[PDB]
Amino acid sequence: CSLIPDYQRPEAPVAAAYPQGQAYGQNTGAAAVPAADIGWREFFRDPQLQQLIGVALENNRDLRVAALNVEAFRAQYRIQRADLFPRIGVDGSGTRQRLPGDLSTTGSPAISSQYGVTLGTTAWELDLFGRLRSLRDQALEQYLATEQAQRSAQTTLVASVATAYLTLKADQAQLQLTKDTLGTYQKSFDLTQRSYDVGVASALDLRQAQTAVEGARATLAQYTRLVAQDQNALVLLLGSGIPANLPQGLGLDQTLLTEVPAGLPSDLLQRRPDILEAEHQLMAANASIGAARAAFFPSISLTANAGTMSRQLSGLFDAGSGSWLFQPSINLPIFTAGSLRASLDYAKIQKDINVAQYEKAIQTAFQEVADGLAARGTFTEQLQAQRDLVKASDEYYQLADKLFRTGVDNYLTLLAAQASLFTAQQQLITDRLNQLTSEVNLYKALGGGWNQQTV
Amino acid sequence: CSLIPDYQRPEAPVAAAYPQGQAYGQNTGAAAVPAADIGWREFFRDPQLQQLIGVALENNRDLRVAALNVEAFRAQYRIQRADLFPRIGVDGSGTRQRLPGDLSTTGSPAISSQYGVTLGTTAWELDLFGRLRSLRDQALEQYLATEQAQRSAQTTLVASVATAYLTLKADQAQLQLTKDTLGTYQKSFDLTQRSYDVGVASALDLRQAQTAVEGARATLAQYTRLVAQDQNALVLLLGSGIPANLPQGLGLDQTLLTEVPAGLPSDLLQRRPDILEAEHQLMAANASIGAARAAFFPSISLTANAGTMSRQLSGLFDAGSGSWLFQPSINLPIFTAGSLRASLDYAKIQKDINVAQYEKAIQTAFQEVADGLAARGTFTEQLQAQRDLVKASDEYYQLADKLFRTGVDNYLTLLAAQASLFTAQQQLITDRLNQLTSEVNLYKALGGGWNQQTV
Amino acid sequence: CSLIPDYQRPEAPVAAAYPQGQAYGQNTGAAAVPAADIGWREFFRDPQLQQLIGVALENNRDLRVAALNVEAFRAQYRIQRADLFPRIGVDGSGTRQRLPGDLSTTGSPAISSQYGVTLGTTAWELDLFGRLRSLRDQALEQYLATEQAQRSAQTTLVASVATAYLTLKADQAQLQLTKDTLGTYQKSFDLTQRSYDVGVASALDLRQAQTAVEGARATLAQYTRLVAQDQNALVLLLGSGIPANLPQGLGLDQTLLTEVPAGLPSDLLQRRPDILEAEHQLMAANASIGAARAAFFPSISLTANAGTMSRQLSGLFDAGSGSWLFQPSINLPIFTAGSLRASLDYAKIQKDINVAQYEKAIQTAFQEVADGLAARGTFTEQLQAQRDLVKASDEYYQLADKLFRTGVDNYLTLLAAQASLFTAQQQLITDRLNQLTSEVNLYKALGGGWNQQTV
Ligand SMILES: CCCCCCCCO[C@@H]1O[C@H](CO)[C@@H](O)[C@H](O)[C@H]1O
Ligand SMILES: CCCCCCCCO[C@@H]1O[C@H](CO)[C@@H](O)[C@H](O)[C@H]1O
Ligand SMILES: CCCCCCCCO[C@@H]1O[C@H](CO)[C@@H](O)[C@H](O)[C@H]1O
Ligand SMILES: CCCCCCCCO[C@@H]1O[C@H](CO)[C@@H](O)[C@H](O)[C@H]1O
Ligand SMILES: CCCCCCCCO[C@@H]1O[C@H](CO)[C@@H](O)[C@H](O)[C@H]1O
Ligand SMILES: CCCCCCCCO[C@@H]1O[C@H](CO)[C@@H](O)[C@H](O)[C@H]1O
Ligand SMILES: CCCCCCCCO[C@@H]1O[C@H](CO)[C@@H](O)[C@H](O)[C@H]1O
Ligand SMILES: CCCCCCCCO[C@@H]1O[C@H](CO)[C@@H](O)[C@H](O)[C@H]1O
Ligand SMILES: CCCCCCCCO[C@@H]1O[C@H](CO)[C@@H](O)[C@H](O)[C@H]1O
Ligand SMILES: CCCCCCCCO[C@@H]1O[C@H](CO)[C@@H](O)[C@H](O)[C@H]1O
Ligand SMILES: CCCCCCCCO[C@@H]1O[C@H](CO)[C@@H](O)[C@H](O)[C@H]1O
Ligand SMILES: CCCCCCCCO[C@@H]1O[C@H](CO)[C@@H](O)[C@H](O)[C@H]1O
Ligand SMILES: CCCCCCCCO[C@@H]1O[C@H](CO)[C@@H](O)[C@H](O)[C@H]1O
Ligand SMILES: CCCCCCCCO[C@@H]1O[C@H](CO)[C@@H](O)[C@H](O)[C@H]1O
Ligand SMILES: CCCCCCCCO[C@@H]1O[C@H](CO)[C@@H](O)[C@H](O)[C@H]1O
Ligand SMILES: CCCCCCCCO[C@@H]1O[C@H](CO)[C@@H](O)[C@H](O)[C@H]1O
Ligand SMILES: CCCCCCCCO[C@@H]1O[C@H](CO)[C@@H](O)[C@H](O)[C@H]1O
Ligand SMILES: CCCCCCCCO[C@@H]1O[C@H](CO)[C@@H](O)[C@H](O)[C@H]1O
Ligand SMILES: CCCCCCCCO[C@@H]1O[C@H](CO)[C@@H](O)[C@H](O)[C@H]1O
Ligand SMILES: CCCCCCCCO[C@@H]1O[C@H](CO)[C@@H](O)[C@H](O)[C@H]1O
Ligand SMILES: CCCCCCCCO[C@@H]1O[C@H](CO)[C@@H](O)[C@H](O)[C@H]1O
Ligand SMILES: CCCCCCCCO[C@@H]1O[C@H](CO)[C@@H](O)[C@H](O)[C@H]1O
Ligand SMILES: CCCCCCCCO[C@@H]1O[C@H](CO)[C@@H](O)[C@H](O)[C@H]1O
Ligand SMILES: CCCCCCCCO[C@@H]1O[C@H](CO)[C@@H](O)[C@H](O)[C@H]1O
Ligand SMILES: *C(=O)CCCCCCCCCCCCCCC
Ligand SMILES: *C(=O)CCCCCCCCCCCCCCC
Ligand SMILES: *C(=O)CCCCCCCCCCCCCCC
Repeated sequence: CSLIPDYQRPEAPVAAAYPQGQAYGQNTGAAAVPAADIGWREFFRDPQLQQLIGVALENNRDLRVAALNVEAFRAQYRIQRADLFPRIGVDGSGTRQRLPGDLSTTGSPAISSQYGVTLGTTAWELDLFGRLRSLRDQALEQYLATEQAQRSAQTTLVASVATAYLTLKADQAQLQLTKDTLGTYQKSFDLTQRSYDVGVASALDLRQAQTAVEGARATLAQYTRLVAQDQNALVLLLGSGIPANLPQGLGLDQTLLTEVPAGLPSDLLQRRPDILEAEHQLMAANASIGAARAAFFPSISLTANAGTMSRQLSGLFDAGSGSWLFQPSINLPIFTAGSLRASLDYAKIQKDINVAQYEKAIQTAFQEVADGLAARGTFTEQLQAQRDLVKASDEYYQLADKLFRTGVDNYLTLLAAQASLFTAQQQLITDRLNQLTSEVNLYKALGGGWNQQTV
Repeated sequence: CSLIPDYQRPEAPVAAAYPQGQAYGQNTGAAAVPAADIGWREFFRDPQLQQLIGVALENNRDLRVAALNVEAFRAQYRIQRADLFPRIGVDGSGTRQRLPGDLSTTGSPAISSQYGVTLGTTAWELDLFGRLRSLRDQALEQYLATEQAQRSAQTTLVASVATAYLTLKADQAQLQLTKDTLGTYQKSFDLTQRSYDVGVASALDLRQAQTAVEGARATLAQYTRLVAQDQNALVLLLGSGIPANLPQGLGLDQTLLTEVPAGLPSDLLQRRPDILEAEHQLMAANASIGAARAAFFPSISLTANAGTMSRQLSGLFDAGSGSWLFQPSINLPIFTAGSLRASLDYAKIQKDINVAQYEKAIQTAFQEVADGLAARGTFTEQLQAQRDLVKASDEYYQLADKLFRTGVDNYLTLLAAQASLFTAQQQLITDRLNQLTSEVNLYKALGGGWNQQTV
Repeated sequence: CSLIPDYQRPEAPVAAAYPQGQAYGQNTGAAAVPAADIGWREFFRDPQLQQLIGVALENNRDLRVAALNVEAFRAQYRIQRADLFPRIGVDGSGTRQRLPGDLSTTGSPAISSQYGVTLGTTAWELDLFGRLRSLRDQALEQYLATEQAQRSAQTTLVASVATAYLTLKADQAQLQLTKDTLGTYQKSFDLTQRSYDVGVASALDLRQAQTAVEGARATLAQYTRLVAQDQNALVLLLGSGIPANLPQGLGLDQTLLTEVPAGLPSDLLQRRPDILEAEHQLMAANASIGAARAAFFPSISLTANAGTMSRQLSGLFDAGSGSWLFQPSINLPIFTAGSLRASLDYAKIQKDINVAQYEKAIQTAFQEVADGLAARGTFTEQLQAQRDLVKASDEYYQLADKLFRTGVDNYLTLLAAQASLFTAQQQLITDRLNQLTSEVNLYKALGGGWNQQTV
């Protein structure tokens, strides 16, 4: 029989609904198709990104280690499941000993000999009180936990590839913007040099143009480096080189992601892989309490073989030399100086530790999803404000330029307007990147992209 | 007897006093009430923060795992302490075997049978040279180490909750400042629109006001997000929701912390929990050398039972069927092909590793405390300078505004002054946050807040 | 015999050459003296840095733990290598038991006794199918892996000490620059106060000078703190205090590093320590497959002693009381309910996991080296651009100042020029630091500085 305690899922120590406030929209509530069911093929619209995610799914080495781990823990479960059954082997044994007279059978010193070849089992533990089965069930729960760990690793890898691709694309946009602004500054500096060679443009205007040109050159080199390093990061995350015939990707100003629902927090318990990993770890910890308990009950062992035995090696397998052995044992502990009780306390404390860690997994998932929702409820406003700021700075630069052709202004206000426009556009690229990254992380936290197509 | 080497605490490989220089004040020297004795109820003046720290102390799941760990290592010590005593059980044994004629007692093939029920101990190791006791003492030292680990986890959690609360408060202040500055910019933009509709204000002034308004709007959205995310972070660190009836908190411009003393570096050895954890780990490593050594001396074992035995099952417990067994053993190793010596080398290298790790713990604590002191000796000057900068920028903005009502200046100098004032105030909030965080981390490094009230 | 599979190094899952693009120079190809052979005494020209690296090599505690680890894994290999040979000990045994009549030799209840002192081995496993040798070879491969781990730790420590020294030096330069700019601002503010007391300088100019002075004061305090904290970081990385009589160091504007070659990616396989660590881990995983396999073949055991035995304690060691025992065993498993097969699957999956982790080590090294090359191919351009920007801002400030002595400009353009110059110089210091750090990390990734002199 089995001494495992009944397993009861701990209550989620999180609020019943995601936090509401100035940064949060209205709670959508229960979703018909939850985020974890929305495949990454549908969440990510960019087909090049989809083919890259597929390349990573099939070539990233960390995900490969995760899948191998599932296989190893399945082996371990299988090793524990086998230990229930008697191990049956062939045993060849010989014994040849000299013995002094007071211990020999003859009364004088003697050389005795004995030989046997038997088929049987030694010290087989008859799982009467479920110790071995408890250990099997803990192995099984740790294996299910490893499976959930693989699914979590995949969601992590998907989000990592998306973020690497988006970061490379954003830095490529920054590089292009810097190229355009450097070309503008270089044209302006050459015109100002020609106007200074004729005594019209002052040295002040020329030096300010030169500062603008050098600053743009330095930022150009910086973003050139960042673009190459983002390529390297993406190649590492893919586990393979970038394919040559990739489909056409979408630019940052397109709709790149599907707006995934928030759902209820409780959905996480059933749909977020690392929470299910935590829960299977807890169910294993619980399973091991059965073993700790079974130790106090009687242990039943059996040693049994059948085969041939003889005093002479020449008499083996020979008619009239058959032998067999049946040897049962029971052991009931009485006194261990508190050992068995301390072992059971250990088992119980382990269950408690796993309870705390499952609860902490739930709280961490809640915090990550609430942070994603606070980012969803504010990046739209911040991006509208940043688009309006880019527009207003462009209007101001165009007005200063239309005033410049009629003189009036000096060659400082125009450079200031251009610098502010460049900074505003860099910040707009960065903000778009941050909004896309927050949305990807929210998809991951809700249940991620374990599915390729939507279930 | 016991072969554990004498334990001698390694010398602290740090300077005798904290580093002195331009960033450090004068060394206060030995403190009457050291930082580790100052309770977190006294260190933190904000009563809302105190109630939040209490909520975290009773609901954070990592601290719960730490406390459970102390209990598990205590179980393990108890399991090792029991192994000294003989395990006494009841043993039921049966043996029924067929044997060929040349091996049977009758000279022809025979079925013999034997049964016994005894009370006794099997293979009990008489701890003569202290092997088992060495292992017990290593278990005990690892348990004391786990206790110190819990205390370190609590200090870490206290500092983390303080820093989360201060970060939420600072970002709320940034949000309020941004609201005020956005309202000012919006009033100014509406007045400039009305002045432009009558041909008085130029399009340049209007576009610059619009850029200011959009920038403030974007920063407003950003800080709105940060405030919500800081709330989420704090809720995760509490392990529970924020309580509704919290006392009134103190604002950032108040005195939030007590200035804790620096003390001597040596104080750390006796008062910083992770150093004591390291030292108990080392004392355990040392304890295990006793076991490694005891292996070379004789091992003494005893098997002893008393009970009933009989050739027939029907003859058990029956008068004249009593039996008893006394079976001692000594084993002295002679040749192991260097095994035992390599085992002892392993034990000794482990002691050495723990020595290095205790020393590294001391050096790390010294570096953290010296960094806290370098922050204490400079944040005051930086905060004075930043207050003076905010004041000077406010004077400049007020003078530009008092000049604006009489025309003279354009609608660009005023916006520049307002932008500089806003940036200076943001930096002042950030600097106050950094000073408070550095002070909290210094309290943690010195010995933290294991005590609630001052001892 | 041995059932270990043949070991075949996995193909490098990286491109045949480092990535080429706008941020990368032309591939130098195979180097005559590869980076891993260039000693850190030659790579780092600053002799003070060399003496500091030596101090860290001999006093850093993490590197000490790494070296101790090599010694511990060597002990473990030695413990496994010994297990091949029979453990020979002296065995003292006694047995005194009462037995009921139906089981005694006399037919009535009897007390029998037996004593022996023998020299021999018990249950010695004759490594016929290489199980023990397989475990030895896995121990040996894990030891070689630990050796490579030490070398990687040293390269890491060297790069960490270089980066700590360069960061301290850069922040000291920032502190000196801030001191100079604060002195300039203070002189200018005092002159403006004297010019305002006579009604010449406006309050606007005075307030703007005061803002500049306070900003410089705050930045001064910040960099003062950073310098002290960098000192603390360096002291922690050294494991010892800074020596007093250090040689003269080189300034940031000097040539501090030797430009190390890139070489081929394949060079990493043979020259980067953590890849060789990964490979030895894989060779160990492979080695353990031999043990998993050997389990299925017959196990051969021997128990053999020679000594004295007697029915009376007084008859030991006595002429005619010699005895000896020769007891061989063979065990061939037949049925284990899939256990042995699951054990072999486990071994094989472990080999596969180590394959994936070695491949991932190769890909990570490639990405780190490609990032170092993308930094090498762009920091030169960015630093030229930043020097030109500092020069142009200095020209602009000098022209504005030469115009100021003849009045014309107000006391705002000069402060703006000074602020831009200060920011440009800070960014130039930061860029030089980043270029030096990237070059150090590239040296580490290529093979680091395991050698002191060049091999
Ligand atoms: C003589 C051998 C009998 C050994 C007892 C076997 C105990 C069987 O145990 C059963 O095995 C199944 C899979 O193995 C599982 O489905 C059951 O849950 C499990 O209880
Ligand atoms: C025919 C042998 C019966 C074995 C005793 C009970 C073992 C229970 O074990 C079950 O035995 C089944 C076959 O009997 C197998 O198909 C199952 O895999 C196994 O779980
Ligand atoms: C007649 C009494 C028979 C005793 C046989 C079983 C004794 C079990 O002992 C009990 O086992 C429990 C585990 O489930 C533990 O919780 C208890 O602490 C332990 O006392
Ligand atoms: C591993 C199984 C070992 C037990 C196999 C023995 C099967 C039954 O044992 C039989 O019992 C009879 C009388 O009791 C004898 O006459 C037979 O010789 C004997 O084989
Ligand atoms: C020449 C090398 C071969 C060595 C033979 C080893 C086998 C030893 O032979 C032994 O000798 C005994 C006599 O004392 C015989 O009675 C035994 O039957 C036999 O086991
Ligand atoms: C290494 C394992 C091989 C198995 C041994 C073959 C089985 C031996 O076979 C036996 O040999 C005896 C002669 O000694 C004969 O008396 C038996 O009839 C015969 O069955
Ligand atoms: C046959 C089993 C014997 C059980 C022996 C003692 C069981 C618990 O031990 C108790 O703990 C006390 C601690 O002071 C000891 O003094 C006593 O042995 C006993 O009262
Ligand atoms: C066979 C009896 C030998 C002497 C009995 C020693 C019993 C030791 O006493 C043990 O002390 C522990 C606390 O220290 C308790 O937890 C154990 O229950 C108790 O049995
Ligand atoms: C017959 C059982 C005797 C076993 C030897 C017991 C060894 C006792 O050992 C003692 O036990 C105490 C707590 O357990 C400790 O206070 C002592 O430091 C320890 O030496
Ligand atoms: C009464 C049994 C004596 C046991 C032999 C020495 C065991 C020493 O052990 C001690 O025994 C004490 C009771 O004697 C217990 O109170 C202690 O917990 C225990 O440490
Ligand atoms: C007459 C000689 C008696 C030998 C019995 C003990 C032999 C101990 O042997 C010694 O034990 C020490 C551990 O303390 C080790 O340091 C030594 O290397 C080992 O040789
Ligand atoms: C676990 C303890 C087992 C030993 C208990 C036996 C107690 C003493 O043993 C006694 O010795 C006497 C002569 O030597 C005999 O007359 C007694 O029958 C016998 O019980
Ligand atoms: C009908 C199902 C019950 C099976 C009974 C199993 C007990 C076997 O009974 C055995 O048989 C022997 C004869 O060879 C007896 O002499 C033994 O006393 C007995 O152990
Ligand atoms: C399962 C454990 C139960 C313990 C068995 C009860 C003890 C048996 O009791 C014994 O039974 C004998 C008859 O066979 C009698 O001769 C003995 O007098 C009686 O004490
Ligand atoms: C009874 C114990 C026997 C001890 C056997 C050898 C002890 C150490 O072994 C030594 O190492 C040498 C290595 O070349 C071997 O040649 C020799 O066996 C021996 O000199
Ligand atoms: C019983 C003797 C069997 C042959 C003796 C083999 C002894 C192996 O020699 C061993 O080699 C090691 C170095 O390799 C040494 O560290 C060991 O001390 C030495 O004993
Ligand atoms: C009687 C003792 C014999 C035990 C078998 C020893 C197996 C020897 O094994 C050999 O030992 C050497 C170092 O130990 C290695 O160089 C060899 O690779 C290894 O195969
Ligand atoms: C002289 C004892 C021979 C031991 C049997 C083969 C053991 C092989 O082992 C080798 O033995 C050599 C000495 O013989 C040692 O020098 C080597 O260290 C050892 O690897
Ligand atoms: C006459 C048949 C002799 C069987 C003795 C060895 C049986 C080995 O068995 C085989 O060992 C291999 C390991 O190398 C495994 O891959 C196989 O799965 C296993 O079946
Ligand atoms: C650990 C080694 C134990 C075996 C040592 C015994 C050496 C050889 O054994 C010899 O065999 C002869 C006949 O076979 C007898 O006359 C001798 O008395 C006996 O010593
Ligand atoms: C006075 C304290 C010393 C106790 C002596 C313990 C040794 C017990 O002495 C035993 O008694 C037997 C008689 O039954 C003798 O025949 C045995 O030779 C002897 O082992
Ligand atoms: C504790 C180990 C000490 C070893 C015991 C010394 C060896 C004993 O020596 C033996 O003593 C016998 C008397 O009993 C004599 O007959 C033997 O001649 C003598 O060799
Ligand atoms: C002497 C070794 C006995 C081998 C026993 C069975 C070996 C594999 O077991 C098989 O698996 C099936 C699962 O349904 C079981 O029904 C059967 O026992 C068997 O066909
Ligand atoms: C001695 C035979 C007792 C009954 C045989 C039970 C065999 C259990 O069957 C086992 O089931 C596993 C799948 O579940 C397979 O992987 C094993 O190969 C198979 O042997
Ligand atoms: C689940 O609750 C378990 C039920 C109780 C079973 C008790 C144990 C009986 C089996 C013992 C048979 C072993 C024979 C040994 C002969 C000396
Ligand atoms: C501490 O220094 C230990 C002191 C030395 C004690 C030596 C061992 C004596 C005990 C042996 C008794 C076992 C009897 C076995 C009978 C064959
Ligand atoms: C490598 O391929 C192994 C070769 C095959 C050797 C087979 C095993 C023979 C040794 C057995 C000797 C033990 C004697 C036991 C007596 C009953």
